[PDB]
Amino acid sequence: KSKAELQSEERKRIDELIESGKEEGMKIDLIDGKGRGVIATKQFSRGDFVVEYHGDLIEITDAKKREALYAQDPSTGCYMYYFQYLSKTYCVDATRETNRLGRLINHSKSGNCQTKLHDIDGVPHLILIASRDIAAGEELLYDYGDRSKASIEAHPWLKH
Amino acid sequence: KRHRLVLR
Ligand SMILES: C[S@@+](CC[C@H](N)C(=O)[O-])C[C@H]1O[C@@H](n2cnc3c(N)ncnc32)[C@H](O)[C@@H]1O
Repeated sequence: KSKAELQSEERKRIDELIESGKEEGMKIDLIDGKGRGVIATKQFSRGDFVVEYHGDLIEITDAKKREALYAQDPSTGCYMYYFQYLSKTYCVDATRETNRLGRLINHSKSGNCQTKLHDIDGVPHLILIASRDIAAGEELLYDYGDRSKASIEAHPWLKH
Repeated sequence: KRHRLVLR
């Protein structure tokens, strides 16, 4: 097949995984010191689609308004994932408790998933791809990417 | 104090 045929077929497979919301090969588990996390129940290969980071897609101005509201309740956690798409900044706000698993994945600077932007007809989606082979039973982890001194002081696990 | 997640 031509490189272009391979790319089109591959894109269609990812679009179908995003559209269907199929979240196979994973389960919630309690992780020591981290609250809930997600563990692989099957073997993943490097480059395999893992899961969407799914929540409410909003623009940066609306995200800042929601941060002010969430800050009124210290019992509410941190699920806002900021990113650039073309010339604007957006946020996937996954604060609301749903059945989706991407929002339950914990942080590591030396994890096994990499976040990628995948657009479908001009709508951005944040997806997690395996950055290496993942053994069944491993906790899924990615780098949250927050290097702020204030964040690290309040959440020391961001250092590793 | 809240942290964020950022796609760098
Ligand atoms: C997006 S949520 C991930 C799911 C979360 N553990 C839960 O039970 O809802 C982010 C929160 O998970 C916890 N967390 C993530 N990675 C961690 C880590 N490496 N060590 C400790 N806590 C972590 C912190 O409470 C963080 O604010």
